[PDB]
Amino acid sequence: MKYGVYFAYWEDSWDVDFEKYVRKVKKLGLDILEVAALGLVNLPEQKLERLKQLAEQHDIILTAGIGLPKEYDVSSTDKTVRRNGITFVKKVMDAMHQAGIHRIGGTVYSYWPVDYSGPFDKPAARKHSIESVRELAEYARQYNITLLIETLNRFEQFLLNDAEEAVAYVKEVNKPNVKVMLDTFHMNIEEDHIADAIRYTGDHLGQLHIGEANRKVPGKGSMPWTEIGQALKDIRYDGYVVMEPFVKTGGQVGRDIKLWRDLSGNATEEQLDRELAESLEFVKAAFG
Repeated sequence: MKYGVYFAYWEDSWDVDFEKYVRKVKKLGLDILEVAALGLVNLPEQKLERLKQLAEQHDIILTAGIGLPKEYDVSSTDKTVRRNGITFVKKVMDAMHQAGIHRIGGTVYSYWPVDYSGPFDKPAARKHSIESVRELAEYARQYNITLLIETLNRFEQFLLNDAEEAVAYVKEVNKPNVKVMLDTFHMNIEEDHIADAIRYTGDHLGQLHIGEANRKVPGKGSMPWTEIGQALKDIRYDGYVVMEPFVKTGGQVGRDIKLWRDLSGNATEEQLDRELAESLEFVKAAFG
């Protein structure tokens, strides 16, 4: 298994420089850095190449996270919006290729965060989503890119809220480079039992995001880490485990995560480094 962290752990916005995090993640003994697709898509070619070279130099695997905004809703019944979203994701994949990034995960199949103030049509959004994802899966092939379909809690999305819906959705898409991404934060809200959801997903599981129920670093909460560790052994998961802790309130990241109090005790960059190092040791012990 390979362990990583989302750069956003340390930041207040999605669109920042990533180069610093490649060295840092290697220093901390991690295998993977996950960066925001948003911070790649208009990055100059010079900087996409520099990022690729830094990852090679440090032997770090780079992955990309995305939440498509309303304007790029690939699940929209509005054809103009749908096509705008597809074009935007193709552009994201063009940039991914130059940075040497092969995996894109998150809400790449609809928009995030969902706005429930207006009405929606789950059935119609779903079939548009599947056709959009098949087309993006086909475009991805030329770059050996894999799409990771994130299962989200009801408050952030309406399409895929549990492992059952996500597995059914991905089976129907029926593409080898389209897999399910599970997330302890989201599973904690929607599943009867977190370990059983992982077991159910089995061969469909392309990536696991991990954090506590309130998105603190593993070890600070009551997530059943040993059971999760056992479930991953049960499906012989040899894939990527990416820590996705959010403990900072006030920024664009704070607002989109909806964190309205500090959970870091005003932790400095250095303090967040040490806690993540301890968290990683804890998770690896918990996973054997």
